[PDB]
Amino acid sequence: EIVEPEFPHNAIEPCVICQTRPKNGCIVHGKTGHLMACFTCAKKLKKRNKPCPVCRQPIQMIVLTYFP
Amino acid sequence: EFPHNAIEPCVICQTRPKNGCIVHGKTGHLMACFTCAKKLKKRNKPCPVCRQPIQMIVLTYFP
Ligand SMILES: [Cl-]
Ligand SMILES: [Zn+2]
Ligand SMILES: [Zn+2]
Ligand SMILES: [Zn+2]
Ligand SMILES: [Zn+2]
Repeated sequence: EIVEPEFPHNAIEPCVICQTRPKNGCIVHGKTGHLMACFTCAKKLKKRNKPCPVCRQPIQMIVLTYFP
Repeated sequence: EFPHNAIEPCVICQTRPKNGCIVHGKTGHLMACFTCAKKLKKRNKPCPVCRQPIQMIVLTYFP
């Protein structure tokens, strides 16, 4: 029963799809977003009309996310 | 270069995790918590980092 912690300890782990690139492709649906994939992989999900893998909501857009 | 900055606390309040992504155009700057970022959007203040107008706040999760 893995509940995510308060702070995003896994933010530095690689994209869960390609397993090499940083998590910078935020999958946005409504006012929430799941950030577990890189921009390239997340764009491919939307291009191929696939839903967000985590919550299964339709993907409205991918936001290229920076962490300044 | 992986986002180690993402694990630091909200730049504005220093006590909450960075889950308020500030969207502008097709990009987002994630450095503030949702509460602080929403206060900025409600007051039509710009992104703290790049000072561009805020399109929306995305409540962000790291699953
Ligand atoms: Cl300001
Ligand atoms: Zn990827
Ligand atoms: Zn989702
Ligand atoms: Zn804050
Ligand atoms: Zn910005």
